[PDB]
Amino acid sequence: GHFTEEDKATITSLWGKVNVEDAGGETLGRLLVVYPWTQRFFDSFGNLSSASAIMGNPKVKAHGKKVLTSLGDAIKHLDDLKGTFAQLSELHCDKLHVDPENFKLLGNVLVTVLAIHFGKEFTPEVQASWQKMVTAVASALSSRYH
Amino acid sequence: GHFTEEDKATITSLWGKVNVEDAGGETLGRLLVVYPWTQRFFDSFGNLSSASAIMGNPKVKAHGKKVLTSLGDAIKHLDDLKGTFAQLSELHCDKLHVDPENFKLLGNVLVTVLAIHFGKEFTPEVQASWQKMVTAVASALSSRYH
Amino acid sequence: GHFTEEDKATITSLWGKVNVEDAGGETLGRLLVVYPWTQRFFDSFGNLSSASAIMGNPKVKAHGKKVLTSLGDAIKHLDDLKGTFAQLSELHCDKLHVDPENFKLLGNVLVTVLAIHFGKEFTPEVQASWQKMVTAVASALSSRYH
Amino acid sequence: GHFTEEDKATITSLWGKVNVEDAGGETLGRLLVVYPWTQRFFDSFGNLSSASAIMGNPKVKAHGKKVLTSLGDAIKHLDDLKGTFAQLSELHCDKLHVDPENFKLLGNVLVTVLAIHFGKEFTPEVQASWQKMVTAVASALSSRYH
Ligand code: HEM
Ligand code: HEM
Ligand code: HEM
Ligand code: HEM
Repeated sequence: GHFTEEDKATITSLWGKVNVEDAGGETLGRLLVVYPWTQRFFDSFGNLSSASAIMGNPKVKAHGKKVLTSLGDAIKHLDDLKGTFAQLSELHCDKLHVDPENFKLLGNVLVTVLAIHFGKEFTPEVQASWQKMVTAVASALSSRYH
Repeated sequence: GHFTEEDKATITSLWGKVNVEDAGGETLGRLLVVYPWTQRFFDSFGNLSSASAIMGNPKVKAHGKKVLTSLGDAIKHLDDLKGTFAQLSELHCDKLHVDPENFKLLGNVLVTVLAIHFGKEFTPEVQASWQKMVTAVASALSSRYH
Repeated sequence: GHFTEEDKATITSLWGKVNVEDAGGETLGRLLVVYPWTQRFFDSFGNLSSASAIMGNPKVKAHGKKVLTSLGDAIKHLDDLKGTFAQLSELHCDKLHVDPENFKLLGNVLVTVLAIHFGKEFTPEVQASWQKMVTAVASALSSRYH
Repeated sequence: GHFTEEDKATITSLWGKVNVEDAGGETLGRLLVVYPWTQRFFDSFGNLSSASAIMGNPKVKAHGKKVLTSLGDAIKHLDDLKGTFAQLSELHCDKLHVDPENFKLLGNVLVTVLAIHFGKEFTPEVQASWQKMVTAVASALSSRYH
């Protein structure tokens, strides 16, 4: 994989306008709603029986913040996401046995959330940069399976 | 598959507020930009070597209009997408040999387009209804292969 | 989708020569070995931390037998897999929350198992018929999600 | 990604028993038969209108030999497939616009061909090594898209 300098600039610049305290819960909650089978990885998170329960669940919001904060840190290591995600790959793959295909689904949900928060600013070219970003994150997190 | 009455209400309701003519060109254009290999099916449209050339291209816009018009008409037949798309499944599969994965990618870009236009109105539930929709469209379009 | 008379003849004909009891344990066992994350749905079967422990495990063998038996019975209803698998789609989707991608992975392993057992008899055409079959099984099993 | 030494030994040892002059055409022909839309990338190859035409087509056989000879060379660089496939990624991605998902399908077809040629020798553990191998090859060939 390879990020162009324009990919870097776009990822870094859009991410600087993202409010992680909102986006985190919105992204994980949306994943749990839209692709419900992913809820089986979060039985300890309490009520996930309805969309309103999921989007208002305080554990979902707290954990989505963690997710996006790790992504925010990863954006400072665009040219070595594999090394940067190595310990999270061991966690998700050797420990939790998360299906690699779900890392792609979360990427799709993040892209949706960015489209919602930025509207027209999320141009085709910007979406392409971020589609490359979430695909590279999925590849880096599933590395222990590969 | 099966659409719920709530899925139908959401799909019909949001689609009535879509500008098919612009949304179609935006959806096809984004597909070509975000998943570049799809450009190989549209060599006759012209130079598609950049986002600006793709999004400014009149044939992309005119064809996107056809695509979303057809999708719109399918929304009158949500319990029978397979039958309603039978002729277009023969065209895409037996004559154009479009990879079935590409029907899913176009569906994913439409969902991004709807998220951009509708913003916070595209709640997790609404996205779930549309994810189901674009999944069912891709199944109906690839029926000839299955 | 649609099975051809040649698809039906091939599927029924080869399946009559399958040893469901051994093939089922081999198919489930391989799924668990080749796509390790699937082990998380079968924690109650015991230690699945190696291929030898998985392939020697009596519960894997006994459950694989159920899976292929059910598949075998579905082969009596090739024009109506959705209806024939309705109850198992509710079980897998609404209760067990099995990711839809996993139904496709089990289908891919069954095709490998059939290739191992039948060798040159599993010609490209025969594989095509079975690929269609295991694709249609996965669609019917994930119907509750779509 | 990471190959274990056991993965290396298995990949190298099985590959040494493979007859590329047969396997090459059998693998590409099978891909063209089982996933027919891939035939659109080979219009110059002549008759691909039937399974017998495809499996007997001399261009398909000649090109499948090239494919597996490149893979055979790649097996001598297991720990750097990305660098080893860089020029083929530029060819397949920037030039030919092959869908990354097809590189996974060819991997699935190769695994089928190995299962056919080796039968029981293709144990679950050996399949797992080779599933990792064809997945890493798909990732290395699609690198220019990523
Ligand atoms: C692909 C983007 C993802 C990233 C950046 C990410 C990041 C993280 C991080 C930072 C943690 C916390 C580690 C710690 O605090 O030490 C974590 C925990 C976890 N992740 Fe992810 N994750 C991702 C996707 C997923 C997906 C797709 C799933 C499954 C649906 C998943 C399931 C979990 C689970 C079950 C935990 C542990 C939760 C608990 O504490 O019970 N993650 N993830
Ligand atoms: C939402 C799913 C899609 C729908 C509803 C759709 C619909 C249509 C329609 C109505 C036509 C026009 C046929 C006529 O003019 O008579 C068409 C043509 C075509 N479609 Fe699609 N399509 C879809 C997805 C795709 C995908 C994913 C691809 C490939 C990436 C594709 C490639 C093509 C090509 C190559 C043509 C012929 C264009 C030409 O000749 O200029 N379509 N499609
Ligand atoms: C060829 C597709 C499949 C078929 C025909 C199938 C069939 C079945 C059947 C007949 C049962 C038994 C229900 C009963 O005992 O009443 C079952 C249980 C189950 N299936 Fe599947 N299954 C398939 C794919 C999967 C996949 C892909 C997974 C997850 C990777 C899965 C996970 C499970 C689990 C967790 C159970 C419950 C086992 C327990 O309680 O011990 N199945 N399946
Ligand atoms: C993933 C495993 C693959 C490998 C190892 C591979 C390898 C190669 C190699 C070595 C060449 C010849 C380059 C030369 O001689 O200089 C080539 C050509 C090509 N490949 Fe692949 N390939 C792979 C998959 C694919 C797939 C999935 C497709 C599309 C269905 C594809 C389509 C082609 C085409 C169209 C050509 C040019 C053929 C001609 O000369 O017209 N390849 N590939």
